[PDB]
Amino acid sequence: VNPTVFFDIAVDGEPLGRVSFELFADKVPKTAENFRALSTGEKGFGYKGSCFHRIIPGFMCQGGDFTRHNGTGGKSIYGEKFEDENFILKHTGPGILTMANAGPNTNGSQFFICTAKTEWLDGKHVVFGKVKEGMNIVEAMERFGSRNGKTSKKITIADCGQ
Repeated sequence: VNPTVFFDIAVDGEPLGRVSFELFADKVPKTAENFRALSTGEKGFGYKGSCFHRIIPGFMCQGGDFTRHNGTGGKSIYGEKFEDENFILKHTGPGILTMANAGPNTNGSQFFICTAKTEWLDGKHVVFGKVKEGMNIVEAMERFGSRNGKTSKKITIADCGQ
């Protein structure tokens, strides 16, 4: 019933493998739809070609800034940053997909793939999906991260879709 999307991940342009995600459209439909549509490219823009610009071991891989590629950009499919949809789902472990934001009600297009149980985000970040296949690839990505998230290689979404 929930939709599934994928990213093909590359490291300095060399394929690392495919990560797939379940999006929890049954609980956070607006937030799921935003990520789903950015993954397909159906609105004419989205995640294909973007990078994970901040990777912090023990915490997350952060991506989704497909406009400035550095955390300062990103945009939703709604024409404006959108509200926190709900906090029904919690940060229960590695593989959780949750929105990155600039505080309450500032969701754009950036997200974390959690690499640990990140319970310190509960009630502040909207959980909207989880890794289905390819968690080992996310663990491999995490190894290219460092203290404040600087990545040692360019980690990109070479392709993506539903």
